[PDB]
Amino acid sequence: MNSFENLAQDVNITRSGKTLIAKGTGGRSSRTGYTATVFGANGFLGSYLTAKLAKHGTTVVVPYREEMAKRHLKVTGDLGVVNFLEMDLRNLESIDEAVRHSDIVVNLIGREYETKNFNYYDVHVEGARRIAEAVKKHNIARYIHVSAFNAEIDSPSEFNHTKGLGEQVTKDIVPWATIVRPAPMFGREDKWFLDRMARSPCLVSANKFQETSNPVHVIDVAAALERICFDDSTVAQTFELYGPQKFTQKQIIDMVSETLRKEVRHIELPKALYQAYTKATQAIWWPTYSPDQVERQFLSQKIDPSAKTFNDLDLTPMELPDLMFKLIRPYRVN
Amino acid sequence: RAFTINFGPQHPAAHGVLRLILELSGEEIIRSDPHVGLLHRGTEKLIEYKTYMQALPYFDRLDYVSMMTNEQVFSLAVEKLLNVEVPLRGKYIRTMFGEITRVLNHLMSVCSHAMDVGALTPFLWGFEEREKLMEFYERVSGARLHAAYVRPGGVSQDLPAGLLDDIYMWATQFGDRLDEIEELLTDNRIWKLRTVNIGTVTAQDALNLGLSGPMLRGSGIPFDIRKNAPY
Amino acid sequence: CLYEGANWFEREAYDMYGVFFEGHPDLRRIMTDYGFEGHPLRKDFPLTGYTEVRWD
Amino acid sequence: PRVSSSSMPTDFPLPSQQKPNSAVDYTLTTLDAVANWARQGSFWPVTFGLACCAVEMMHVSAPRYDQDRLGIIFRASPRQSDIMIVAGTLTNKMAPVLRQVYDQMPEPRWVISMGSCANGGGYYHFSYSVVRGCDRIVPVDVYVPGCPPTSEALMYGVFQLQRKMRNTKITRMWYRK
Amino acid sequence: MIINIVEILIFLVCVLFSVAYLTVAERKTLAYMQRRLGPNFVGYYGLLQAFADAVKLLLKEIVLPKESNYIILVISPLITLITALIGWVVIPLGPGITLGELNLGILFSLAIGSLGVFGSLLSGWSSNSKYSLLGSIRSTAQLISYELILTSIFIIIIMFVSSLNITTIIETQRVVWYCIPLLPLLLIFFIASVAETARPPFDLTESESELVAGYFTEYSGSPFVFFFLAEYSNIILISAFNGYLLLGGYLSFNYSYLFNILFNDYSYVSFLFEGLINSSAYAIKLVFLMFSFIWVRAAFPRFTYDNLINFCWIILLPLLFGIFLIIPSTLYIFDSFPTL
Amino acid sequence: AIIATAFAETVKFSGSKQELQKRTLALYRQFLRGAPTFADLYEVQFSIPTIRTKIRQEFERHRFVDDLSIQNVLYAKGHMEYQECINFWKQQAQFLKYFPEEDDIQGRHQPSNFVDKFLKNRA
Amino acid sequence: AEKRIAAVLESFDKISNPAAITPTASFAKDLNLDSLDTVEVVVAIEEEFGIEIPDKEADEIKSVNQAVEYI
Amino acid sequence: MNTFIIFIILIPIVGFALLAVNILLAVYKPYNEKLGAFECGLTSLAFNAAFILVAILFLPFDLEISTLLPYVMSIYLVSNYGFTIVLLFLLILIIGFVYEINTNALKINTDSLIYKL
Amino acid sequence: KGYSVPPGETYTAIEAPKGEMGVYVVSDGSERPYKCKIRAPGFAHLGAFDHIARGHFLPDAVAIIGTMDLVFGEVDR
Ligand SMILES: NC(=O)C1=CN([C@@H]2O[C@H](COP(=O)(O)OP(=O)(O)OC[C@H]3O[C@@H](n4cnc5c(N)ncnc54)[C@H](OP(=O)(O)O)[C@@H]3O)[C@@H](O)[C@H]2O)C=CC1
Ligand code: SF4
Repeated sequence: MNSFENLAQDVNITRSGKTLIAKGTGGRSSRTGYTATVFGANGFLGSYLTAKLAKHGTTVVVPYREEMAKRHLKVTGDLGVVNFLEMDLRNLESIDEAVRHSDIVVNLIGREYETKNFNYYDVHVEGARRIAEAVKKHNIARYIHVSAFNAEIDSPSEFNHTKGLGEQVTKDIVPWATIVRPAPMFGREDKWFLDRMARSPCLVSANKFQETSNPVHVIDVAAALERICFDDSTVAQTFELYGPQKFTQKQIIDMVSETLRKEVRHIELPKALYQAYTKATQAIWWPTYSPDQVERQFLSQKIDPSAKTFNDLDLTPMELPDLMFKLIRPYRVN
Repeated sequence: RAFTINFGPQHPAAHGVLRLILELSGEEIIRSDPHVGLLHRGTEKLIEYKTYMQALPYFDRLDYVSMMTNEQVFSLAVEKLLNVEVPLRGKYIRTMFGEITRVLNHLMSVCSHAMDVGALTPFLWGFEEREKLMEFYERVSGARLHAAYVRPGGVSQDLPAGLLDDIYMWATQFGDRLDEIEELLTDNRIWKLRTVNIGTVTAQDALNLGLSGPMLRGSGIPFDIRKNAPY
Repeated sequence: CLYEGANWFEREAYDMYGVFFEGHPDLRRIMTDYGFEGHPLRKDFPLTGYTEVRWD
Repeated sequence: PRVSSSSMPTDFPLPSQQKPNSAVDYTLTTLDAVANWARQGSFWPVTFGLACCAVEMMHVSAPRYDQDRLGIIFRASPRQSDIMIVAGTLTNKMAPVLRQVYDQMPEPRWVISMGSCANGGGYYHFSYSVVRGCDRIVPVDVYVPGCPPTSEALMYGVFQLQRKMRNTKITRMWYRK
Repeated sequence: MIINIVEILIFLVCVLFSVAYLTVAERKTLAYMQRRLGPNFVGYYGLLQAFADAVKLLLKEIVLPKESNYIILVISPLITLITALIGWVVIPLGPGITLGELNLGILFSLAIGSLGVFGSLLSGWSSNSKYSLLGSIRSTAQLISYELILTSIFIIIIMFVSSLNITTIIETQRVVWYCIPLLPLLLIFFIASVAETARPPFDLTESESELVAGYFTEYSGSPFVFFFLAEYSNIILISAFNGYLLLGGYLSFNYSYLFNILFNDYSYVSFLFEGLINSSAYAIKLVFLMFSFIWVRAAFPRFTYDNLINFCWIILLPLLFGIFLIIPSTLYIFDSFPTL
Repeated sequence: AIIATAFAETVKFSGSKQELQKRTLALYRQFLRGAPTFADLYEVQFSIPTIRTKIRQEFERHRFVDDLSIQNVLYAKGHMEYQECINFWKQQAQFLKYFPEEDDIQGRHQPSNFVDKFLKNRA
Repeated sequence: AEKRIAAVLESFDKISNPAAITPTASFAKDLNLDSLDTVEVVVAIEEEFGIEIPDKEADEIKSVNQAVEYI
Repeated sequence: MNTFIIFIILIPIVGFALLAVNILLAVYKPYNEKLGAFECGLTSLAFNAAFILVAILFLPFDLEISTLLPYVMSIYLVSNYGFTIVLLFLLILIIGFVYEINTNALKINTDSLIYKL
Repeated sequence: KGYSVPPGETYTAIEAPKGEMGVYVVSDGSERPYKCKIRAPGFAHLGAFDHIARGHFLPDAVAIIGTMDLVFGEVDR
């Protein structure tokens, strides 16, 4: 028989006074009784989180923008488990409709470049402010807000600056929100990581590939997020999810080359030249390496001294060297 | 050293569910290992949980181009156990519709065969005749394919009022519709190149292997249940 | 050894019920899934089986 | 750094209620109209026929309905196909193969579930070797009910899929980003 | 320069659109031979069907399988399309009316044709799908074998003309079309042009029933467009070879009397009217040939590999060597060796 | 005729236990030998030593079965499984059924004493 | 060459005396290796050297000395 | 710069342009399951001599056929002399073709049942 | 409830278009069959495939499958 591995017990009481009674063994046809809104669910991390949530039949409300990008999420839940809502950050009523009936709200909305319609501020601070206002107005029981590692207000990088401002506005609006800061996430079809290293024509660094961070598996971040969702003791805490051991970008590229049986091309360029190049390529309509990404290419991971980690969730991150072969298998050629 | 290929499941000749693992020494088949069960549904397990009346539609969906002959085999079994007799008109209707069903099944088999070898046109010509007969199915039973019309004891409903005339009207021209397919196929030397002395089976091995029908009558043995065990 | 045609029927009988046929050259499952546990046509096997599949 | 305030609106219409009021909006509407017109006009399925539903799927192509007159060519390879039609009982033995053929279709791709057996497991819903609906395995866009759906019902389901294509925003969606 | 550009654009547009509409014509003709309608819905009377398929395929993602040489997989269709289209540079629509007026026009046709087996030979190596490999080897064999028959009929015709200029070969046929004295040779050129193009009944190369799809199993998007375009362009081009070798090219009838009635001096009107007559004759011959390709596709089942190889190398090739012996013998008997 | 397939062994019930243990050890050796072939065929994330460990556990599970007929049946089924694996008849999905432990942690709460089982209504 | 045998056999559980591997040491008598353990060490050996060993003589190997006389 | 060379240059440019349009407009989302080779939906070499032999004998026969190009371009100038020479050439090649036919080069249980009473 | 069939058993075969089709139904006196096995002619034919098709070419295997006239609802039930 299956089992509700995410739940501690059978009867649950939300902070809002809702009585939730799980029905069933814990499989597809079962229901945990919880309802969750996952902002940015069709992305890289949102997909895993939604799969884990709907695996046990907690109702998942998925706010989406493009109809065709969200279709794979319906497979993850029984009939009526995964519900889709049309949403836009400039339509307040839409956000209200998305969060209105939930016991859990997590937002993963973040963009690694700027667009003609959303600059870093518009997507990280005002977007988070609107979501957090909807949460506070509807008194949602649990609000989880995901930011990025190295999120600091006065950062050189506009990404980290806007991320720190988003954290501050979230804490100001909803005092009981949980803030998570994951390290660079890898995994299947990741973004600006392993898959880029595996099929790029050439990786061009402005800082000799010297930067250090503790990469963390995306599955592990999603599992930690689920655990944070279902335990009420993580309210108003800050979490720094990061991998076991510290790597240098060059080390990861060397590991990828050894596992790929093929040499990855690295070219080192002056910072000004690569800025100008990235700023130029920002003119095409498909996502491309940001100017602020290369600015961040001079920041190494900084871990908060006083922050809850994977250990407080009774979790053990997997090792990046172990997954390598599993994570990049289709490019070995051999 | 044999070379192993997975013929099917996604292959038009395979009919979608025939994973036919072949081992080739160059061009020639050395051993063949058909794998089935891609369409195992558990019909026989499920029938035990069904009344006889409720279990009848399981047979429409066994050979899903010969529905009424399937209903007829199950009906004959259950009536033989029940020791009851179908009225005369019911018997005649079951014979007529058994042969309409035979015509439909042979249209599907011959035209699908010719499409497999490469002759694409008889497919379409014979599919128009199939459409005409499925009109008769739909008129007597209400469904084009899975009629559930032939039931232990007889047939579910009597014929509609204008059906015999329409069947006769179709019968006046089916002869020509056959002659045209035969014009394309019977004497074509490419057809005979693809079919003569291919898949030869001896009489004795036909009996030994459990083959029946055309697969047995082709080898020279005149055995036909319609003539031998007149039902 | 006597009737060639009995090969497949005996593989089906084994698969459905578990009956072994001594001297069968190649006796293996013919219908059930690969790695299926249980012989479905046994009166003690439940209608719906013990397991189901989905995409994870 | 520098940008410290926002001016994003508060009642921007959702895509489903958005109307094309500007020159660039009309341009993008025209480009989307062309692309969607091509997608409906060249409707290529992968045939993946499993059981009694495949017969009504053939009768769609028979002279009387002539799917080809609408631009439907059944193509054997999944590489050259837009649409997968799941026409038949999906068994547990066949589920990995179906998911594999779905994965090998290039984008954009749609799936139509034809027949009771593929919709919900149908007449074998309580069997020990039957998947209770193909949407356990692949995402599905249109469910065609029937056992078997007549050829006209399958064509109606095709028209529904084309209607969904016709209302799809491609470049207009990018403009909203 | 400007005139050269306008001529090339006119010719290129006509050829590309004729290929595009040949696909629609095939679907419609097969449809009516199968008592059905074929495309009549995308565009008025289904006239935009081919462009609909085109646009769709140009918007389709390109899939490069894991074990594949992606460069070869993308470039092989491209080279086969290029050669298939380059073959058109020598085809005349009137006396001297062509993009390339080469004195070695025939040799150019044969050479660019011989560059046509490389798509089949390369795709199997590029795809790496096993079905593609079997199809590729069998196709390469079949195509070269029937290229022999085509080259041999070319030689037999040049026995009558003693020139490698295509216009001259056409002009010599005002006396009589060469398909009259050499009717059996015309039958063989059709049977071989069908085989060299890989059309049914001889579609063993990419036959869906023996091998799913064919060498193209792995080709999505524009590469599939290229194989498709090259195949139909080659159909039309080999119908063109047939036309000017055997059907008298752009010759229809002696319209000297008619022109002397209509006109009284040379004018752009009369030059245009003559151009239209010649081009109409040549295009109606092309249309009958394309219709015959579609007709044969409708009527016959496929061959097997052994069958077609046996055909080409045991039934056709002996007859062609026999004709090699009997044509110059007849020229010698009647003292009619053609002058240069 | 219909000839046997690759790695097919005719069904024979051993009349003596010792003659059965000979075949049993042969089968175990075949499984150990095939482990790398299984690792290539089914694109497994885990290592060949883990395949061999799993095989040893499977053979261990019936180490104390006494009645001869049951041993005969278990051996026949084990051989059928070996033939299924080595011929790539099985797919990755069914093959990984054998390997439930190498999947990741399913969740935070796998109850062990009566109070945690009771809280989840599984006591 | 026999030292490679000793290296392969040494790296196996259920034995607490690595030095007990004398050139004529029997597995079931000294090492206390099981029947399944014996098959495991035999396959480890034949894999290390890459040679395939038929069924019979593979069964008739019971000791290190037999491994080296057949190696 | 006549029409010939411009057309020859123009064709590959059109091919490359169609390819570039496809690359620019189509999405591109590779993943391991999609990248697998298609063989009827699921993952998974001796040949016959006639395969070798068709290809290999193509080359001599092609050379024979293309050796007649100089003849047909000079038939009148060589008169009844060259005529006879090319007959002899053709017959000599026809002999090799006969050898090929008779050796069957390109081509790829009937015992009684006797009882010892 | 359904009608009750007298207990017994029968094998009844007809000349189905594909050959001999038969059913072996076991009745226990109740309203639900105790056992129903369907003898599908396609099952025996596909069984004989490996004997028939040995020594032929792959296109001949396609033609053979065609002449066996298999549906595969019959083959696996
Ligand atoms: N991946 C990494 O290495 C790290 C990521 N993070 C954070 O993780 C979160 C997600 O990671 P990932 O999933 O990889 O990011 P993705 O880009 O994969 O998904 C991000 C989501 O943001 C949504 N989104 C972005 N901008 C908007 C907007 N203006 N309006 C509505 N929706 C929007 C996207 O929806 P659409 O698809 O509709 O654009 C997408 O679903 C982000 O917050 C990111 O900052 C932090 C540290 C490391
Ligand atoms: S839904 Fe009905 S008609 Fe369709 S395949 Fe299933 S049983 Fe047959």
